[PDB]
Amino acid sequence: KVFGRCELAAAMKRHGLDNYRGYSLGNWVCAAKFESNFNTQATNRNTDGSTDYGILQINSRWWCNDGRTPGSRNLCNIPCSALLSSDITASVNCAKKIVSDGNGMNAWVAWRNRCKGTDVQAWIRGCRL
Ligand SMILES: [Cl-]
Repeated sequence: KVFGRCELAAAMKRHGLDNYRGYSLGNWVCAAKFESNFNTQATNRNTDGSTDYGILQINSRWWCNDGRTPGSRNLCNIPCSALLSSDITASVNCAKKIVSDGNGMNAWVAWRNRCKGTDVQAWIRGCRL
């Protein structure tokens, strides 16, 4: 599923991401835009052999099991394919664990490079929330 901007904002808000660990909703929407272009089916392979999955590009090196990343952990205790669902529940629940781990949203390279320090409120502007 390819979400609309406001559609995703509302789904994320419903799932408790607004101001989660101090990160306003606009941060999460911005991250999803540049990580996956709002596409729940996005996948990308990394140099080390791990793969990033879903709307928030969660990495199989640490967070999910895809059966092909030897010596990796599965800290979210889920198969990576669960992160590709049209239902964003699994992605959100895992993102909450990631953002709580000490490094905040800096875990997401696109957030650090393209959202951090910008006017992220612009990403939820006009939305019915
Ligand atoms: Cl933080």
